[PDB]
Formats: sequence, C-alpha cells, structure tokens
Amino acid sequence: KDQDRKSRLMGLEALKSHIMAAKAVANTMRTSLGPNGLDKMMVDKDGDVTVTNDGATILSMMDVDHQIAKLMVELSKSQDDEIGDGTTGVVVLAGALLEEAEQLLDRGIHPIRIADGYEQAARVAIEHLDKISDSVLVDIKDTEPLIQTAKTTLGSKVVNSCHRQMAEIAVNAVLTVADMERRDVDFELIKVEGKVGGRLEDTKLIKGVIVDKDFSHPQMPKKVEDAKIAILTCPFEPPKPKTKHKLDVTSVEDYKALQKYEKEKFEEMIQQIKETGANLAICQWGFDDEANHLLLQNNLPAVRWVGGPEIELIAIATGGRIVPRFSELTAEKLGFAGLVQEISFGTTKDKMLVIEQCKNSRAVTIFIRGGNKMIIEEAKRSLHDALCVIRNLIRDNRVVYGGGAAEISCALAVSQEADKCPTLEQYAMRAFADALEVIPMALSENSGMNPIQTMTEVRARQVKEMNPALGIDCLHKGTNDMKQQHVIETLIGKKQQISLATQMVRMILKIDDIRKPGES
Amino acid sequence: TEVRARQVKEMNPALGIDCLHKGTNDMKQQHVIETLIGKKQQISLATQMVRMILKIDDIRKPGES
Amino acid sequence: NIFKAGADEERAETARLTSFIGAIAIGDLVKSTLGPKGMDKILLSSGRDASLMVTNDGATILKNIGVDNPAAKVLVDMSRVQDDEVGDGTTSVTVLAAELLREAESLIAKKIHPQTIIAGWREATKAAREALLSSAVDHGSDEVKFRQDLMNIAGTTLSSKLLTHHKDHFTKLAVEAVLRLKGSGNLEAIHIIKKLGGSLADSYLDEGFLLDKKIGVNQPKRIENAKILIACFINRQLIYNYPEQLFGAAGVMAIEHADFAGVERLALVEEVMIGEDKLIHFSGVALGEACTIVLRGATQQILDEAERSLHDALCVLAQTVKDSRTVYGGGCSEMLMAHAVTQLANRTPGKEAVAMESYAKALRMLPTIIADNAGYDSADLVAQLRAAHSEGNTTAGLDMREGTIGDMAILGITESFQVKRQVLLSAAEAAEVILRVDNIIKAAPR
Amino acid sequence: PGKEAVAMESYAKALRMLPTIIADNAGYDSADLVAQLRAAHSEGNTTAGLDMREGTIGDMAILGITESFQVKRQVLLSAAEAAEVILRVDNIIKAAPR
Amino acid sequence: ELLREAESLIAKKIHPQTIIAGWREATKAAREALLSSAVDHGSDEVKFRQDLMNIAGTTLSSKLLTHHKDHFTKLAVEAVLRLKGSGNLEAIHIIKKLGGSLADSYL
Amino acid sequence: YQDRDKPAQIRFSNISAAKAVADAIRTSLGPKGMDKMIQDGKGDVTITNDGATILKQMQVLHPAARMLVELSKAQDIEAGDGTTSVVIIAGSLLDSCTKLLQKGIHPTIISESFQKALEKGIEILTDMSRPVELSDRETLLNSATTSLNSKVVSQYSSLLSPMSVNAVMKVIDPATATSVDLRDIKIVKKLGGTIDDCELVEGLVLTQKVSNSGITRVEKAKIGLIQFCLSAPKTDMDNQIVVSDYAQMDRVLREERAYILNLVKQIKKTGCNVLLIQKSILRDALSDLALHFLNKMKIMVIKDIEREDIEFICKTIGTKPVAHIDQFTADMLGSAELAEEVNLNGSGKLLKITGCASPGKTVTIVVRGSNKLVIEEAERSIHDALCVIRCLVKKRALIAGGGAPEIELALRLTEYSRTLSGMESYCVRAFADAMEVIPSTLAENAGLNPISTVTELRNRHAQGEKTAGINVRKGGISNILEELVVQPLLVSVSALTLATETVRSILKIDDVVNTR
Repeated sequence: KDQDRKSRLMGLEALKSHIMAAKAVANTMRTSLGPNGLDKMMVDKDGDVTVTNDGATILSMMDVDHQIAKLMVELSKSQDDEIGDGTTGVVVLAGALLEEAEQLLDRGIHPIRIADGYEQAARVAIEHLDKISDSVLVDIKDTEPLIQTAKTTLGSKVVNSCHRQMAEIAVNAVLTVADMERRDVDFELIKVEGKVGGRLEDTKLIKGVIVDKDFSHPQMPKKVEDAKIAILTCPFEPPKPKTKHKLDVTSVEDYKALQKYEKEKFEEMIQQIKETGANLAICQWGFDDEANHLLLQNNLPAVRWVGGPEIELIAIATGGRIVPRFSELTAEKLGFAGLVQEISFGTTKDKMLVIEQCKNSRAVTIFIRGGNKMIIEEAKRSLHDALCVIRNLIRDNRVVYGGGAAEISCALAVSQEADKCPTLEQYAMRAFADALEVIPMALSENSGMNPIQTMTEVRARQVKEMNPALGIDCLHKGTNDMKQQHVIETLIGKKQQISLATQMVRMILKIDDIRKPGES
Repeated sequence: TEVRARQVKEMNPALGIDCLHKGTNDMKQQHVIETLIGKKQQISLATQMVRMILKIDDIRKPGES
Repeated sequence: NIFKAGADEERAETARLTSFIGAIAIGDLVKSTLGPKGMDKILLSSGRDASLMVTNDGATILKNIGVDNPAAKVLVDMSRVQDDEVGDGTTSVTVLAAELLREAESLIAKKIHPQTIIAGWREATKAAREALLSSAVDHGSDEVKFRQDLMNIAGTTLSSKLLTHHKDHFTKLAVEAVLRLKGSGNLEAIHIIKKLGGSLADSYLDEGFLLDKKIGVNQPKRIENAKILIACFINRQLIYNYPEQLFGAAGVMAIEHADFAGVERLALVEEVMIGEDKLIHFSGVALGEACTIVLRGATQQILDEAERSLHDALCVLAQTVKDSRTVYGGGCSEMLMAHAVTQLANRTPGKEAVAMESYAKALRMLPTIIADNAGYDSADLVAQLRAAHSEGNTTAGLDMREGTIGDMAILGITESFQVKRQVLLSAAEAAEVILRVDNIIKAAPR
Repeated sequence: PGKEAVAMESYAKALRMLPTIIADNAGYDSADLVAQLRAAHSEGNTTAGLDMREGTIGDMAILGITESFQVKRQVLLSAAEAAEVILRVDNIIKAAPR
Repeated sequence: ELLREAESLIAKKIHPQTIIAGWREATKAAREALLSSAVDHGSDEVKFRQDLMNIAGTTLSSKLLTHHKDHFTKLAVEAVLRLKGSGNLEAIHIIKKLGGSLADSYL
Repeated sequence: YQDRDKPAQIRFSNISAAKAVADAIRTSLGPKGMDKMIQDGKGDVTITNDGATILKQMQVLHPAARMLVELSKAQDIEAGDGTTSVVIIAGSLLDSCTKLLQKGIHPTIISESFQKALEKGIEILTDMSRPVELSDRETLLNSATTSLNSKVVSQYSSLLSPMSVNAVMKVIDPATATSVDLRDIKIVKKLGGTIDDCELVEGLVLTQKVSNSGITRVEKAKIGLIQFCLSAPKTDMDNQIVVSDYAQMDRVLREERAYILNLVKQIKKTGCNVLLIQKSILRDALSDLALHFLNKMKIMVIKDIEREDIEFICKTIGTKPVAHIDQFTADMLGSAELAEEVNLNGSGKLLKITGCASPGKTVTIVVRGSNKLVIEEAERSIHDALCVIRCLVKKRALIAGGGAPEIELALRLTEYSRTLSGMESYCVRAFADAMEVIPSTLAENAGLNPISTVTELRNRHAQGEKTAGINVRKGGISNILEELVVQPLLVSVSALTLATETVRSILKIDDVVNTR
C-alpha cells in the first residue's frame, strides 16, 4: 500500500541526480582539505555552536536526508578506524570520480563499465604506491623518528602551539597498551579526558584509570602505595538503600537502640577492611561523619560517589572485581595499583582520583588541560588520528610522501596503463587519473595559489626533474620535495583511501533507482 | 557664521569668504571688489522678481479638447 | 531531499555573505557608541513595556541583544570576554573586527582567497603590535607622572558613561583606590559601597575597607585586637538576637548577613555612618593596602551603572599598575599601527600587499567613526593624521574638545598598552575565524 | 591637506589599473604582477615592468622595451584634462532636435 | 578609471572641485617622476637607434604585422633616420600593392 | 553623497512622535485653552483642558513620546505648574531640530549648543525677575490668590491660600531654609460642612476609626509602628490542629488568648501606649480577641493606615518600622501629648493627636464641605498653592506671564547668537525661535493673531521690559505687571532645564534595539 504520492526517480537522470548529491558533499568538504583548510560552522539543534575543519566531524554533524549522501557518511565509520585524519581524501576522491563519470555517461557507457575501470585503475595505483614507498623503522623498533611524524600531525590542529609534547606521550601510550611486535593496538584500552584550566603543555600520561571523584574526607591519606584496593557497591557503614533510608525514630527509646545497632555496623565493617587486607575502599556511595571519623583512626582511605561506568573501569584497570557486598570480599577481589593520589586543579575542587601503576601497564588514560572546553574537545580528536598515525606505522612502517606527491605519481601510471586496456574501461581509467589530481589541486586552492599551474608544474617536475615524487608546498615553506618538509602519509592509509573511494563509487554506480512511500 | 562673527567681534569692517583658498579672509587684501551699482541692482532685481512672483496666485491656460 | 524540514545549509556563495552580513551588522549596530560623543540607543524587549532603557555602552548593548546567526555569536562572545576580562575595548573590538570583514568582502569580490587574506593580516598584526611596543612609554620613577597617567586613563574609560559629567571627582576615587593598593591588582580588595541620597559628586572614600552592611542590634562601636573567624565572628546567614547576647557577653563582634563577596573579600583583607546606615570600618588589618569607594546617588539604577563603569576603570587601572606602559589614544595608536602596515606593504609578496592595505583601512576607520559620531569632518581630521604620522609626529590624535588635531600628550589623553594590544589581537583573531568559515550547517531544530 | 589626500590616491589607483588591464587581457594573475611592481618600485628598482612574452616581471632596460616621453606625457595630461571636464559638469541641458 | 573612482568619492560626500585640486597636484608629482626616470641619449647614437627599434616594436604591437614585426622595426626606424627634419610625413610616401609576404616590404 | 546607511530615519521617527504629543496638547494652553474630548474604552467620555490629565489618558506607546510624558511628570513634582508649557517647548525645539539636521549639523553639536542657550537663558530670566521677601506673608497671599483665580476655584482661594501660607511658614523657617517637603503637610477632608470650616492642626490628623476599641484616649503616648499582624497562631505551611474533646477545643481558646497576649506583654514592657498597625488585607490584621487585651493595657487601636500616611507619621514623631515583635523596642517609639478621636458634625471621626514633642516640622489641615467635589477641589487647590509657594522658597523671585519670558528669551538669545561662532549661532537662533510657540499659542487661544501678537511684543520687549505679555482676561496685549498675572521663576527655569535635557537626550538616540 501507500503507492500514491510515492517518491520515484529512475533512468539515467537518476544516476546524474545521485552524482549531483555526492558532488554537493564533496564540494562542501574539498575546501576543508589540508592544513590550510577552511573551517565549518555547526549550528547544533540545542543552540550550541562550534567550529572545526575535521572531515569526520563534518560528516557526523551533517544532517543529510538524501539516501546517497547517507551512504557517503557511513563510509566515515569505516575510514576513521584506519586513517582517522583524511576522511576528506576519500569523499573528495569519490566526488571527483563521480564528476568525471558524468562525462562518460553522455558518451553512452554503462555505469558498471565505469566501475570496472576504476577497480582496474585502483589496482594500478595501489600497485604503484607499494613501489615508491619508503620505510622508517625497518627491522628495528625505535622511538626517535616515530615521534617526529606525530609532531607534524598535531600541527594541523589548534593545538599546534603544544604539538611537541603530546607526541612523546602518544608513543609511550601505544607502546604501553600494546607492543610494536604484537602489531595489535586497541583503541578501547586507550581513553582521553580533560578539564578546563591550565594549558595543553600540561598533558600527562596516567598508566591506569582517572575519574573525577574525590576521597571520602580531606583528612584521608593522600597516598595509597600498597596494591590492595577494595571496590564495593555499598560503603563500610550501616547499609543504606540506593535512594533514601527514611529511618523511623518515634522517641528516644528507639534512638539509643538503633544508634547502638548502627554504631555496631560502623565498627564491624570499618574494621572488616583490615580483615581482608584492603587499604583503599572504593564505594559507589559516600560515607557518614561517623564512618570517616573511624576511617581516619584506622588510616583507611576511601572514595565517595563513584559513578556507574567509573566503577567498571577501575576494576578493569586495577585488575579487581565489582564486589556486590562486603560479605563477598576476598584476597582475589582486591585491585592492584602502585600509587593512588588526589590531584586538584588550582582553586577548583575537582580532585580526580589518580590511580598510578608505577610500572608498564596495558591500559593508559590521557589527561588534557587547557583554557577552553571546545579547544580541549578538538584536542581530543587531535590524538585520535595520531593514534592511527602511530598504529598505522606500527602495522606497517612503509609510507608514501604526502602533500599530493603520491596522487600525482599514480596519475601518471594510471594514464600510461590506460593505453594497454582495449575496452570501454579505458575512458574510466583516464577519468581515474584526473580524479586523483583533485586532492592536490584542492590543496593549492585552499592555500591561495593557481591550482592548475601548481598541479602541472609538479607533474613535469615528477617526470623531468627526478623520479622520486614531489608534493605541493601548501604551508608556503621553501619549496617542493615534501621529503625535506617531512610531510609523509601512511601506505595503508593511501591504499584504504583509493579502496574506500572506489567502493563508494562502485556502490553509487550500481544503484539506479530509489523508492520511498510518502505521507498518505 | 565665522566670517559674520569676525565682522562684529574681531573687527567692524566687512570681511569676505576665502573661496580660492588664498591666505585668509579680508578680500580687500585679496583685491576682490565688486561695483556698488552691481550689488544695488542685484538685490533690487531679486526683490522685484520675488514681489512679481508673490503677487501671482493663478496661472490659467486652456487645454486642448 | 538534501536539507529539508528545519535542516538547512548555506552554500559557499551564500554562506560567504551570511557570515559577513551577520558579523558586519553587529559592528554597525554599536559603532555609533564609539567615542566620548557616542550616540545613545533604546532597548525595548518585545511583548513587555517595562524593559525600556537608554544607554551608550557598547558592552551593555551586546549582552542583552539575542543572536541567532552563528558568525555573529562568535563576535559577540569574543566581545563579552573583553568586558569581563579587561573591562575596556568591548566596542573597539566589535568595530575593528567588523570593519576588517567589511573590507575582506571587497577583497574576495576581487577573487582574493580567504587564506591569502589571513596570511597578510598575520604579518600586519605583528608590525602593528611592534608599533605600539616602540611608541609605548613606561614610568618606573616619577610617581607623580605615573599618577597623572592613571588620572588620564580613568577619564578615557569613564568617557561616554553616566559619570562622564563629574569624572574629575571619580578620577580621584578610582586612582586613589589603585594608588593606595600599590601591589597586587586584586579588585577583591576594592569594595564599592552603594547607598541612596546625594549627587554623584558626593561619593566618599574610605581606606580601611569600609563595608556595606550593618550588624546586630546593639553591637560594640570599637574592639581592640579582633581575631576574625568567618563562617570577632562573621556568618553569611543572619544571627538571631539570642546568640547575639551570648556573643555580646563574650565581647565577640557578631557580624551577620554577609554575602558571597564578603566572605571572599574579608578573608584576604569601628562603626561609621555614611548615608544614614551603620557601616563596618576596619583598620590596621594585615595587608592593609585595601580600601573602599563609597558611591552616592538618588536611586539604585544610578549606583548600579556607577559601579559598572567605575569597576571597568579599576580593571584597566589595575592592569596599568601591573604594566606601566601607556599609549596615546584618540586615533594616535590606531593611526600609528596603520602606518606601519602600509610600510610593510612595500616589502611583501603580491596578494599579501592588497590584503594588508585593508588591515590598515580598518584601523583608520576607528577614528573616522569617533569623528563622525562627534559631528566633525572625519575625512579632514583622519586624512590630516595620516600626513602627520607619515612624517614623524607620533603623537597626533583627535581633539574631541575643540574638534581638531592636537598632541595627545599635551591634551592628557592616553590608554593602557595591554588594552590596545588585546583589542588588536582579539579583533584579528575574531575576523580570522570568520574567513576560515565558508559553509554554515544547520540541522533540523528540535 | 586632508580631503586632497584621498583624491590623490584615486589618481594613483587609476594609473595602477593600466598594468592590471594589460595583465588581465593576457590571462596572467594581474593581482600578483601589479602588486609585485608596487612592492618593487617602492624600494628602488625604477625599471621593473611586465613581461607579456614570458608572463612575469622583468627589467625593461634589459629586455629592451621602452616608449617615448612625449607620448606618456600627453597620455597623462589628456586623460586628467578630459576627466577634469566631465567631473566639473553637474547638469546637462538637452535642446530640441531639429 | 579616474572617473570611475571619482564617482565613488562623490558618494563619500566629497566635492568634485576638491577632487580636481588633488588631481592637479598629483599631475605635477607624476610629471616630475617621469623626468627623473627619463633617460635621454646625447651621445651614443647607436644606443639611440637601438631604442627607436623598441619604440617600433612597442607601437606596432596588437597589429596584423606580428608575423614579421621584426622586419617593420627596421623600415620605420630607417625611414625616420633619412628625414632628419620636421615630423611631416608628407615627404614619406606609402605604397600598397598586393603579392608577396610582409617580410618582402622594400624601402 | 550616497547616504547608504540612514540612521537619521530614527531621529525623524522620534521627532515626529514627540512633535505629535505637543501638537495635541498645544491648544489646551492657558485659561482660554480649547478643551479636548477623551473617550475611555468602556464607553465613558469626558472633557477637560488640563494637559497633565490628557497625557496620562493618551496611552503613549512610542519610547520617544513617552519621554515627554515622563518629562511632564518631572515638572509636576519639581514645580507643580507649567506642565503643558514644557511639552510644547520640547515639541518646538525638536521641530526646529528637523531644520538643522537637514542642513548637515550633528546632534551632538546641536545638543551642546542648546545647553549654552539654556545657560544664558537662565541668566536672562533671573535678571529680569522680581525678587520678593519670603517672610512677608503679604506677597505669598496675593501671589497664590491671583494664581488660584486662574485655577478652577476662584471664589474660595482667599480661604485656602493663607491656610497653606501659614502651613509652610509654620513648618519651614521663613527666609532661612531653601528646601521644602510638601509631604510634611497632610490634607484631610470629609463630607459635610463648608470650605470656611478648616483647622491647621499642629499635630497630625488621620481618617480611620479606632473602633471597636473603647479606650478613645491615651495621654502621654509612646507611639510605635509594628507591621507584623497580631492574632492567634497561624501557619502558612500544611498543619492540622488537634482536638481530643470539648476541653481541648476550649483549651485552644485559652492558648489562643496567650499567643495574642504574649506579643502584647513584650509591647507592654517598652511602654508603647499606642500602636500603628499597617494596613493589611491578605490576613486578619487585628483579630477580635486582641481588642480587649489592648483595652486592658490601655492601648489605642490604630489600624488600616496607609504607608504614605505612615510616612507622614514617620517624620512627624520619628517612628521606625518594625517587621517582627522580637525586634520591637523602646528606641523606635515616637511621642504624643494627648491622643483622642474627635467626631464633629462635618469633620467626621478624625484621629487628632497633638503635642508630638519630637524633632520635626509638620502640620495637618482639616477640611469640610457639602459634596465630594466641593472638598476635592479644595485639596487640589491647596496643592497648587503649596506648589507655587514651594517654587518661591527655592527661587525667591517672580516673573510675568502671557509668554513674556519666552519673548525676552527669544529676543536676547538672537542677539547672543550674533556674538557666538560656529554652528552654535544657528543652533541658538533655532532655540530662540522655538520659544515663540508659547505666546503665539496663547494669542491663538485668545482670538488674536498669532503672528502680530508676538511680532508686536518683540518690539515692546526691545524697547520696554518683560511686563508686556498677552492678557486673555481683556483679550489683547497689556502691561501684565499691572494685571497682577505672575508666576514664580522656578516654573520657567525648570521648564527650560528639563525640556532641554529631554531634547538633548532624544537627539543622542542613534537607534533603538529590541531585546528579549
């Protein structure tokens, strides 16, 4: 039912309408390509405002009702896991291939034949990248050059003023949670937090877990060096419910009786802490003045009002268990850590619980500081691609010169190999060459230079001057040859860019009809 | 107003306006002098035209039908 | 079906216009308030008539007006930072930023890229910042000269305010407060009492950190060697008459009804009657460089605005003690920076020259607006200052008194260096954000 | 003086539009070539000009490009004089066709 | 271009007569700049004769003679050196006959 | 010029709205002012010529036009006369500004220029005025009497005028003090009797009755003001009274009497023999049980009194407000010699308390009359008498009426502008021409020619003095000094002072912003 007022769009006009939808998303994002990319203003539905030039953040907030655009947005969920930084390179390359395809549809070529040529040209280009690539840490694991690559990555963000410090912590973090020989770095083990105040130079690495929760009392010991941590659901006091106790005291006859039973539970459980051997007792709820008065006499620090997911992470990081009640305590359910400190922030009373391991760990949290929350927000994503830059180099130290050098070199190989394909896919291979040029031609445009003159000037330099590829000086540095500028992109990233771009073009080309029923 | 105040406050003799952007006012120094018969007929012809226009309150002209 | 049902997107052609039209509108809104001869403005909320008011404060106009455009909200938030942080330059930041975008829209019309514009403005801001640094004048010795500069800076901040008529009396109050401080510029130690009665000229002063609160019913009018315990006892909540006599029997001063600032200020810092009210006067306190300024007015609306403009003077004056450098106002600093940019335009690549030329014109439009609002021929005065600064004479400015050009040092007009510095940087940083934007995205509102 | 300063800039700005139009018709970036000549002549180098053959800036003395002094003098005077007449007019009186 | 800018100044509440006062002063400084930049040739007539070829190459630009402009730079400069008098070109005849390329022009 | 941005449209928008309010109120100027018809929304219609009443019943919505309405209220508080002349002057100055702004003059230059005319204007009026002696009660009587003849009541002025002269001279030191508080003289009135029956009481007089209290008299009373309501126990929060039997029901009555008496015992300790209960309607201000306990303590009941009536009692006897019985003390008490409630034929049940014996200078006027209107106009006339007398205390001088101050002001300001330099000349000349709207309006209402009247008077002022002004009683120009038609100096000075400040304020409006 509901055939009446059903939206429909079919025929060759639909394919050109689908291409027009993808070009709108590519032309929107090609301006934000490169370090000199133009930002994008976001107007949140709740009245909030932010500014950023991140390709992934633009696609996430872009509310597009067109179905072809939603597929292009879904590619970001698969691309950011591998590359992280240049999701724009896939959308710009996808929209470029679709624009050049529109010239081939007029010639009378089927869309599937166009997709067959791009898949053939992608293997030509992907094969070319494996040749001109270069290694950094071949056969030895080292930390000197690996830190330098991340320092150029954060320079593209607002945190460029403090890009040199965060790169060292990024290498120790990934090397801590996983070994380079294992080649298995998990982002789930990595967490990033922060708070307003200070500067980005105060970024620190905490091997363990950090939660914005304070001790049960300021008179508690500020250092739990021994590795015995109890993690209960209730505090060591008379048991209370989750919402409200509502004790019924009619007169003094009940007060002196219940106070004895209550005081007995105060002494029984507070002394049970040293029975099981636990020094620190982390609890979901807070402690009463009678409890903290007894904790101080026993030198038993404890944490109050710890959150739901915070109690879970402390058990995982310290290696303990979420104890449901004190009766289930045991030597095995006590957590492990080397030093527990309470770290305040100037005049603010945050006092986050800092659980240090005093050794190499398997999970590490990243604490960020700064004078603005949105700059701290953009600072968090600035490390996410750095984790991918480090993770990509760990999976394969082989890399290709960025700044558009790879795209211009592949375009020459794709163009020459097109002569060897006597079939209608030849026009698509030449279209793949011109589409590859849009990434570097977009960088020069965003920097304020003549695109085509800077494009072809680097082509002849890549053909006449020398065989090693040369990029575009978009930062207005001395000259080309980005190897001197140390602007190098990963090999797995460039291969996933051309791969995800060809897939996204293949999916949109094999679609030729959209149907949806309207409001009856 | 600045020239008029100079004709009272600064000095009683008349002073003009320096339209050619010369040194200053007091056109007597600049040697810019008009005939007395000129000014007498200038404001007289102007008044006579105003009276002739003020004493006209009907311009009747037949139209083409 | 790209963006429908509330969700909208402005393309590069339209978003380039909406981004500037939103920001330029806020500049042209409150540019008339610039200068001592600033034009007033009525504020009347829709749906209610009791919200009528009139003011010429560029900061007060931006706080109350609502903003739906995101480009304008950035420029307004960057202006409110100047009012809360620095206390002066809220209007110059909004005008200087908007005039830069107005010129930038003419540059992009000439097919000049926004990134090419930003490169020139970064080099111009360095040369412009270097000009103030060379022309700035500090005063380590000669406290009389340094005290005179604080009086001149106080008049500039109080210009185009409610207290502009009797500024000669308030210049002695604000400067004496900061002069008596002579150290850390914590404005917490500078209390401002507000009491009814008397004209603005009747504003008294007390160096013993006078208080705006009366205590108890029958308290001692003098206590020797009092030991302060805030929670002599001081409490924010009121003290009932029963515990008062218990403290009275112990000779403890039962202070009641303290506010948040009272606990925050008294921690670091006799009975007195000013304005028919019992006031708490301290003396010989540890770090006794504090003080209090006693305002006097007919109602509270007079005293509220008296506290705002006066606090704005204490902000820059406190900043003047931390940084004794001063620069000449009245279009001298703005025109001097604009001259260095034009000199920098001689040694620069091609497109950066045309962009830096617009940075200078935006600075020259500040005295043009100060002269236009005063009714003087701005094209004559401003163009005369160019010929003045171009051939030495780095002191000429606008004389709003007579309506001509005169040496700002002789006339006694000067402003702090950190104020003009932040005004230059906050305006350039604000306009830099708008040019980097090329497409506004609006999702379906809830 | 004040108001005369603004009029002089428009006179210089009009002269700068001549190499702008010569570069625009040739297809080169007139904003870069003309702004580079301005930066050049402002600090020495009173022989720089446009090179339409190569599409850049070069020394007119070396390349061998020059024009007569009497021609440029009359172009400057005939243009300012012609513009002076039009700028001085404020009302046009059209008479009946015969 | 002068009138295009003058139209903008009139919109800025600038009088036409005030603009003419600036253009008259500007025309003086412009002529003075030409004289300081002008370089005559009192000696070295070969350098002067070389310059006359540059005047012909600059004046003959944007014409149909671009195919053989280098030839006409010699003819026009040669015929001028024969005159050595007033600029009356009535003494200099011109012939227009078909047949042959532009480089075949005789003197 | 291009004139792309046009903020001047808001000036013409504010000037037109400001000039509109003046054009309506112009015809109602003077004794011969043409009446105006106001129709309420319900259907009622009324006729009046008082300019103050017309502005209130206009429902002005524009901001600039509201400034003229609030301006007229400032003249009433300061001077009490010339309310209509102020709005007419402001409308003409703004109308004159419309000619100057078209010439390219800035509002700031116009604003600063008008202040110079105001500074010279006050000197012109003060020089040509007539000083008088304030202690001389002969001048104050004829001054208010002749002025009250121009008011509504022309026959009973000779009775109410000297009542106000003595009331001011009594509480104000003659020829020593410069400020006067009209609130220190309360005016009570009741139906019955006639205007001839009046009493200038040296103490205070109220209107409410002390019933059902049976004391009726308390000598040597220490009057006190308590705002908290004295009654049985009451709780705003959710509560419930417990009653086990008839004994607990009757016991609560014994405990209810205690709660009323416990607060009375604390009042008895201070010696407060008379209590001023603030008027309250949200709850029982004084229950029935409180009456007998107060009668036992020999306290007079004074309740349902207005705050303004308490404000007169504040400065009269020096009583302070007490918001709670716990804060009630002896230092916050007034005084009184002999308290009593008098009930005469026409004066009604008045609370006459004499012999305050406290620092203060106050009096009170008792009034009688047949109808409400007969007593209403009596109190309205006493205010204008007190207002015009207040104008003489601050400014001991007199000036002629009929718009003669505006002609001497306009005449000499034109001579003053010839000596000035710059834009101030035309700005001050326009200030002078604007003053001519007042006498031309008086001449129009008197049936004369508006031009020839002011044109003739400008020659009589150049040759004569300010005595030449329009006399509407005779219908022509006459020597106003002989007609005894004068007004104090504060009316003409405060009019130019407050009107010019409003014009300067309206001129400084560049635009209006709608907030939310």
